[PDB]
Amino acid sequence: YIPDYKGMEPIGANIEDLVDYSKDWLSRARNFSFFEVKGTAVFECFNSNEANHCQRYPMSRKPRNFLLIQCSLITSYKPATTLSDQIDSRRACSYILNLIPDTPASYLIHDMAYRYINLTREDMINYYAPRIQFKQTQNVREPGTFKLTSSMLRAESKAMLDLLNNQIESLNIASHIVQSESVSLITKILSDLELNITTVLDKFFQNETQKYLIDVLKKTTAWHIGHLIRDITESLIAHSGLKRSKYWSLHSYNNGNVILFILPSKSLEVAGSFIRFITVFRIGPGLVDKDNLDTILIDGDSQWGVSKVMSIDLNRLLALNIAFEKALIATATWFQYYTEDQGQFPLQYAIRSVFANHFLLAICQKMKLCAIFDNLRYLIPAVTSLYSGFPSLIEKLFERPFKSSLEVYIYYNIKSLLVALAQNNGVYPSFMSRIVYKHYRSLISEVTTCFFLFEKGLHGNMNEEAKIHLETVEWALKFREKEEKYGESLVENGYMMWELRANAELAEQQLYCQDAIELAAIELNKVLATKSSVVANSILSKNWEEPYFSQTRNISLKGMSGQVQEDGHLSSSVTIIEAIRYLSNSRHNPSLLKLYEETREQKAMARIVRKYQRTEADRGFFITTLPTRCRLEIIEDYYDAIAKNISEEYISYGGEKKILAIQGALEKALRWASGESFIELSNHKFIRMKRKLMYVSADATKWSPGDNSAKFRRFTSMLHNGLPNNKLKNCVIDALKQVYKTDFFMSRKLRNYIDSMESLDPHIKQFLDFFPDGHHGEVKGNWLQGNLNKCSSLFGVAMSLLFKQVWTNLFPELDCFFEFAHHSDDALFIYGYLEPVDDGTDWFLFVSQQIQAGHLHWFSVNTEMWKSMFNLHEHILLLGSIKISPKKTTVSPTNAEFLSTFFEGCAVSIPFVKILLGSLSDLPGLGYFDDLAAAQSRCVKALDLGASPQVAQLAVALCTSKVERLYGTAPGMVNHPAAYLQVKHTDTPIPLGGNGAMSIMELATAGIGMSDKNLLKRALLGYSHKRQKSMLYILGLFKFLMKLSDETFQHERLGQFSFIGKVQWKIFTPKSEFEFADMYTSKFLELWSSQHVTYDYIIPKGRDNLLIYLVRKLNDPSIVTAMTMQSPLQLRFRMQAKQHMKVCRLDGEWVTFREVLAAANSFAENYSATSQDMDLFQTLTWKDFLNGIHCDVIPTKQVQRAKVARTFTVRESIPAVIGYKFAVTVEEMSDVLDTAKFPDSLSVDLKTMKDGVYRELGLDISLPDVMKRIAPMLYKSRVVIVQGNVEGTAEAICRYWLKSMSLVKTIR
RNA sequence: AGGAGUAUCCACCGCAAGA
RNA sequence: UUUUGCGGA
RNA sequence: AGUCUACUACUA
RNA sequence: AGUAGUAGA
RNA sequence: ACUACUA
Ligand SMILES: [Mg+2]
Repeated sequence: YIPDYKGMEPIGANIEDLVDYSKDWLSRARNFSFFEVKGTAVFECFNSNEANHCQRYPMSRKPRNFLLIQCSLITSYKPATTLSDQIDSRRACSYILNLIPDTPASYLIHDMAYRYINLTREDMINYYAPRIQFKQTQNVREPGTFKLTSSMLRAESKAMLDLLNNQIESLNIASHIVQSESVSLITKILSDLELNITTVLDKFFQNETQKYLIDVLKKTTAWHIGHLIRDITESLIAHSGLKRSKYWSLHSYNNGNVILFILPSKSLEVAGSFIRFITVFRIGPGLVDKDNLDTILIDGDSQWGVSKVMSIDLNRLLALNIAFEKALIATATWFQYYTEDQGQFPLQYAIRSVFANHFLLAICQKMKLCAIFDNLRYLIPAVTSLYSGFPSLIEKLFERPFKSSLEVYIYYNIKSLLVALAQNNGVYPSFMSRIVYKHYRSLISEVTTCFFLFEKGLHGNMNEEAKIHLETVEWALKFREKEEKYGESLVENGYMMWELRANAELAEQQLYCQDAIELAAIELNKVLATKSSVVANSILSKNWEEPYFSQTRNISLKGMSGQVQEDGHLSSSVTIIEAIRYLSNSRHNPSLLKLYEETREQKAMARIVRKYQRTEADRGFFITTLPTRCRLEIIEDYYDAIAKNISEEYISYGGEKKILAIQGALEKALRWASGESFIELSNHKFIRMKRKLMYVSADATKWSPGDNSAKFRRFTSMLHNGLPNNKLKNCVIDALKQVYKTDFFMSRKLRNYIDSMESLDPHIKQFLDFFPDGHHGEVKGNWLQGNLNKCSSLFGVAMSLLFKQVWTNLFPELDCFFEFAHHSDDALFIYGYLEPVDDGTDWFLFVSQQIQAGHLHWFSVNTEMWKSMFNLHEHILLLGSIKISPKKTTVSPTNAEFLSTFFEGCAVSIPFVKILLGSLSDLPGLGYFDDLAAAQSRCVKALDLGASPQVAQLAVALCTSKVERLYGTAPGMVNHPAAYLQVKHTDTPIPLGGNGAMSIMELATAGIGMSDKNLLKRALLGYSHKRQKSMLYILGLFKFLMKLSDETFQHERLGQFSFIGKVQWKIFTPKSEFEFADMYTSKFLELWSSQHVTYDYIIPKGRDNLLIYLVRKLNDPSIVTAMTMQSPLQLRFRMQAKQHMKVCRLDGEWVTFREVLAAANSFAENYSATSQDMDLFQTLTWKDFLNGIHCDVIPTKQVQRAKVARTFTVRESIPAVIGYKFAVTVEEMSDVLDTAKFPDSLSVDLKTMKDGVYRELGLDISLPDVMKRIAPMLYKSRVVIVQGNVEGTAEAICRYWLKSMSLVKTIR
């Protein structure tokens, strides 16, 4: 039953009125929103901003720090070993007890070194001892720490403690003294970092990346200093645990030259913590800025630079731990981009310099530098394009205090690069090296690489927790000023065309023209009414009568907001928690429409929370309560069903199929430009006009904040759908009316922050005055970011189509190709303008005749008519309250940017660096296989977006190395299988500490799971043809794995579970600490799950069962883990605990991975072939193409061309038929028919499961336990960036990858 | 002494004894 | 308010 | 630490 | 289907 | 929660 709500009634809008208004608008002269990019213009902007910047911030004489960890290296760095640490620590204490301290941060260092050196032999055993092999000492109370009482500190040493436990300024960048001294300092640091310290791919990578990047880089001090900072950060991470951070610690590296004195500090496990330490080092080539050193002690002409007490956040500490890995990935990406750009291998100097710059950026994890880089990814598109908002973007570049010599150096390099880029409008000077590029894609990829070298969240704890609110507040106030000025009815119901003509200031953001909105809906209807039947089928497909809280979105773990608490703030709860609350407080499971009926009068409460980004300004997103979610879900379902049917709307596309859609749009764009347009004169003369394209990489200034939800109300009421009634349309209009006003709550952090201030600044006072109650405030028309993405995107497409119709009406003589692609706010406008093919004596005469006849709008179309189209569009969109951004919107004849992917003509390029640098993120500590599979599969995505197979293989190697280093499993560590097993590392099953198929092409095409099967087959052949001991040992290892699994295939093919082998780690998952977890006793959940086995695969559609199902979900250990607010260190500690601690299940007891490996070795030594286990192996046994392929290296330089995106069908409802298999009850049957897309043929797809399993594994899935095991394997098309010549089939992509194994060489 | 900043923030919590 | 000793984050 | 759009792994 | 990771708006 | 042969 769809309710009867108010339906808005047509205004009778006529395109004639809008085309007449557009004629009047284009008749006059319009100031272009953008400025032409000229070298003189950019240089003058830089000079004027330099002159003005001296007054912005108080002058700074002393530059602040830029290096989080300072250290120097003169000899090759051997990475730390426990023996080397203790030898180097003793040597370093002997070194630095000779020096004479002067500063308190030198006396503390000397007094901690003297304490450490006075630790007994027993102290040195527990020191550097694993936690399981550690004892209390009364001087070494933790594995890597030692006590240091104040009783053991000099008078000045305790003064350093007093400073720690007891006014923004900018360097004068206008002066040449600072721009010389700061650049000279970094040029000395970078040059020191550049100093040299005294499968098919495995071969190709060895000759290409290793000989030309990882080897060239291997000798530099940047490489060894990166290893030294890995070991420093490993010590700091080891010191940041809850119990180890209370005490001090001394560690040393590079034969005692580098010493790390980790002071007591708050454990990084808890938030708002910093790992305070002092690093002392002999002054030499490296990350040293002697102006920012605490001391430089002298002894025998030797300089010992004592660094300041550097407090480092957990995010920054983990950044510095992967600083070498991030720098190496960035340099490999730059290396590949250089190879594609110039066709030549980068020179040694260029690679060393770019690695030094990348490593300095990875070390200097500063939000100031991160912000400047964030502005440079906007500045480079601005100063490269034809017209852009480069003056305003450069103004943004100077709205920052340059407080450190790196920011001054980075700014100076930015200024030089931007001025040089504006000279040409190919050639593209590099930001990190001297070599100039040829493709803008390489430069933009380079600067995005620099930007992504800064980890997300490098912002202030509360400085940027407040800044998210102000951006929302002002537009919630600008709306109020707009409402007061225009009457609160013009703003909400919308102004008419005659009002706009009378005022002409109404064409402003947050104000929408009613006639324009209706006409945009009409132009969208011109497409919709063609497929009205499909539109109606799509709308009624959505979950309108299907129950709420049965869709995964309404029961997910994503946070939502509850109600206003007694404190007055908005309660921060989980989506599932609110689902369970409403289900408990209701006697039935409501549908979407019924829940909207019951929850339409509540207000759309909301709360904003920071999405921890790397942007200069953190973009916090809103969290909506349950009624707001149901309103927005009604609107988004309606406008996703409607939007899926039109092609110029892109948020409705699927993932990377948006890239294919925009690629096809651009292909048709240059297809139209491939021609000469003809204008028909009264004499019938055909003026020939050269068709040209202008790509506007449009960005919307404050799309969600500063818009009007009300524009959609007249949109929905006029957007036609094939539905007979207007019942659903009226419901959607009502929902849009209910999302007009929002209760914007500021976070508890911000409220306590403001409530902990002695005085309130005037701008803070203005910000707080927005909320009338201390916490709540009113937001009008500003639909929260991302909540109406579908609806707003479709509205933008409609307004662009309306402008297209208006332009067609205005100039029917000119055939102009028009292609708009709105995703949500990012948009790409291709405007086809007919430039006069000659000097234009005819064209100018024709335009003059048109103007004289009465078409005054033709003044606009003579010179550069694309400007006229963009102006008219920027206006039409403004009539729909859409402001194309003056800055971050760039027009260009050739280059375009959409969805953070850069197009050049027919070519596309997505920067895969983000995937590669993001592949070094946290891991699931499930186990060694789960962690190795996650690490190795994160780079396959990059291989798809453009990554070179080597650069992806190198990333896989780095990820695998990190994962091993957290799990032993490294050669010469503790859990290395080769120590206890009798096979090589490559010939070891992944569960038993195996690297597996490290090759990316196997992981890209086959999968990680197939490495165990690929091993089994590789064993089976060895035990089927040669009958050697190695493959028999491998089979014994696999059989031991199955013995651990305790699953039984019994008679060949006729058993209980399907297995390949696994190991069971001691996963400690606590009990749920949430409100709706004790409602039903866990025993009741046990009986309920054992009876209703169908619901393990389909969400129940009845409130009575759904309550029990959701209570069970709250008690799921994985779900409990996902909602306990853990930290990335406790995760790292948990992975590392699987090195020495009793974390593995062997037999019936918990043993270490050492003992599991030993038991596996014993079993595989004693294993004997039963001729039935071989039958099991045959069943358990895309890789055919990979093992049967070969390539020939032609002596010719590899050619590079346009890159496109193509689909990839690697493998040929899946989770609901199993529910029908166990469907025993009437309610379960109803739920399984509701969940199934086509319930009629359920058994038809069940018989395929019976036949498919019997064909492959020969198992009787009719048994309950058997079917549950085959479900995970039953459940298991991507989109890749290839070259233009490559075909869109599965094998062609692999052929291209094989051809791309080399980088400067050719492969046939 | 750091991190963050033309938004006041983080940089350790409790206990018992002694000065 | 400093320290010492004991625990927790 | 949200909404969509996905991709990749891993788990019943 | 659930989690983890990543990317885009 | 570490310190291996560290891609
Ligand atoms: Mg854009």
